[PDB]
Amino acid sequence: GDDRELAILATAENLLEDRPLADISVDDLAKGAGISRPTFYFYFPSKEAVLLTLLDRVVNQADMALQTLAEDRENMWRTGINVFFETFGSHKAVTRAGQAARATSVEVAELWSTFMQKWIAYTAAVIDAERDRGAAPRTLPAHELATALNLMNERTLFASFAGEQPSVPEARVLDTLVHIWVTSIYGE
Amino acid sequence: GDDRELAILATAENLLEDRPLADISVDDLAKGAGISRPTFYFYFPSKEAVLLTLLDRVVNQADMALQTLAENPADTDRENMWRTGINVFFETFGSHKAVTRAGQAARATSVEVAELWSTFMQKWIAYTAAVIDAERDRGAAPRTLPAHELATALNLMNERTLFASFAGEQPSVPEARVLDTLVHIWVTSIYGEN
Ligand SMILES: CC(C)CCC(=O)N1CCC(c2nc(-c3cccs3)no2)CC1
Ligand SMILES: CC(C)CCC(=O)N1CCC(c2nc(-c3cccs3)no2)CC1
Repeated sequence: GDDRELAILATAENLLEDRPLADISVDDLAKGAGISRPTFYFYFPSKEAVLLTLLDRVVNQADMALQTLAEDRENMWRTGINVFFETFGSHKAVTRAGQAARATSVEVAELWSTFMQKWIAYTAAVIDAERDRGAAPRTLPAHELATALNLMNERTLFASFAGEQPSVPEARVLDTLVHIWVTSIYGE
Repeated sequence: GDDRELAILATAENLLEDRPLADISVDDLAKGAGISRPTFYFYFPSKEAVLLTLLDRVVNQADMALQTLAENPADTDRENMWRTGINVFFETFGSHKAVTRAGQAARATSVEVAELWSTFMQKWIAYTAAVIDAERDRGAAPRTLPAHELATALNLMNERTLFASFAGEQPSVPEARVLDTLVHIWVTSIYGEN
């Protein structure tokens, strides 16, 4: 029933650890899920739709975790960046394949865009509240500062996870981001 | 002869303004450059090699311009020094948006493009780190993060942020605000004690 959908998703994430989406066939996903190819087509219209569902789940998991946190200043930001570091860090294969699919899937590009706008708006609201209580100085427009900081974390977190040359080592990427966020949000 | 190569490059950059590489054929590039298809193949093995060459020229132009800046005293306050350096990339890539966009896309599918980008990123990060170290050495910047790791995150920020702005991504910093936004983050993060 639903456990069949879940088996297809788990198979896909498992195979994506090994190869790109280009080198995984519906036949591949059907076999690992223990179903036939036409049964697979009952649950998903394409291998692309499988990835989109995985990414949606990972992105919603980071988002929910950030809402949970939301509901010292350096430590507050570190805890928030850490939600993304851990969530996407725990699903590296999906992260890497989802980021690649942005260039070829409008639904993936729109999903990413929607959540980026949400995370940027949350970041700017917190900066504004810090400015309101007199802990942060009124320097750049908060939304513009939030946008560049979130774009930084996207590129840098994901370069690290994929082992890009160049990238910050994964064991140093959290301290690196937190320094840049704290000095740029609080720095006069 | 060489003017044929340059006409093929100019044709490709022009067509990239309106359509992606996938919607440009070799026939299109030959037609715009005033040559036949087999003549095109004399100059380039593929439409991919044309783009790789365009990107190589753009990336080398930014790089030569950063070298020119670096070799001057250029005496200026610290914020102004970083602004002038970020401005080289803002102007150079900003002047070739279609090539920048297509070349960033082609990183996914071309090992030669991926390796080109990677080579210059490492060079620009190393120059940034060396400048941060010299600043630390003279006592203008505090010793906070490892200079190379700070340099890496800052350059990766500029790559994603400049290129999101150029492409009009949602979300992105408006192109008229992006220079000021980057310079603020570089200055506070390089000089900020906290
Ligand atoms: C763009 C993704 C890959 C990374 C997103 C990221 O690193 N963030 C986005 C929002 C963040 C934020 N945290 C908060 C906090 C509120 C209360 C504790 S953290 N508000 O916004 C932290 C950094
Ligand atoms: C990854 C590309 C798009 C980043 C380009 C970038 O904005 N840079 C790279 C290096 C830059 C740098 N400037 C300098 C200067 C030396 C003397 C005046 S500026 N050293 O490193 C400034 C920012």
